[PDB]
Amino acid sequence: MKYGVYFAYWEDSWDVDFEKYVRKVKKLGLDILEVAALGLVNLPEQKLERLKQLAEQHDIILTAGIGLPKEYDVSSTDKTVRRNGITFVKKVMDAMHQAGIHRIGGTVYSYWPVDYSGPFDKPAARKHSIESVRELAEYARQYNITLLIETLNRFEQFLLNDAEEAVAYVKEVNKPNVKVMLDTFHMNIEEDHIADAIRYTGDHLGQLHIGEANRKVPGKGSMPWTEIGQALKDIRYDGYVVMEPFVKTGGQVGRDIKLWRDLSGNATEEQLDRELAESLEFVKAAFG
Repeated sequence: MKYGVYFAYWEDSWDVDFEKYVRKVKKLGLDILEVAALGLVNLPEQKLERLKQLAEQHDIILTAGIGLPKEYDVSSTDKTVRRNGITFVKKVMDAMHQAGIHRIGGTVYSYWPVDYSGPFDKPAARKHSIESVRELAEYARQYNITLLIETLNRFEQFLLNDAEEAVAYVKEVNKPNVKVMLDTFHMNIEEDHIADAIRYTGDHLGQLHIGEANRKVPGKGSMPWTEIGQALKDIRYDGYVVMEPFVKTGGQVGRDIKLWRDLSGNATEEQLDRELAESLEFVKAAFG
């Protein structure tokens, strides 16, 4: 298994420089850095190449996270919006290729965060989503890119809220480079039992995001880490485990995560480094 962290752990916005995090993640003994697709898509070619070279130099695997905004809703019944979203994701994949990034995960199949103030049509959004994802899966092939379909809690999305819906959705898409991404934060809200959801997903599981129920670093909460560790052994998961802790309130990241109090005790960059190092040791012990 390979362990990583989302750069956003340390930041207040999605669109920042990533180069610093490649060295840092290697220093901390991690295998993977996950960066925001948003911070790649208009990055100059010079900087996409520099990022690729830094990852090679440090032997770090780079992955990309995305939440498509309303304007790029690939699940929209509005054809103009749908096509705008597809074009935007193709552009994201063009940039991914130059940075040497092969995996894109998150809400790449609809928009995030969902706005429930207006009405929606789950059935119609779903079939548009599947056709959009098949087309993006086909475009991805030329770059050996894999799409990771994130299962989200009801408050952030309406399409895929549990492992059952996500597995059914991905089976129907029926593409080898389209897999399910599970997330302890989201599973904690929607599943009867977190370990059983992982077991159910089995061969469909392309990536696991991990954090506590309130998105603190593993070890600070009551997530059943040993059971999760056992479930991953049960499906012989040899894939990527990416820590996705959010403990900072006030920024664009704070607002989109909806964190309205500090959970870091005003932790400095250095303090967040040490806690993540301890968290990683804890998770690896918990996973054997």
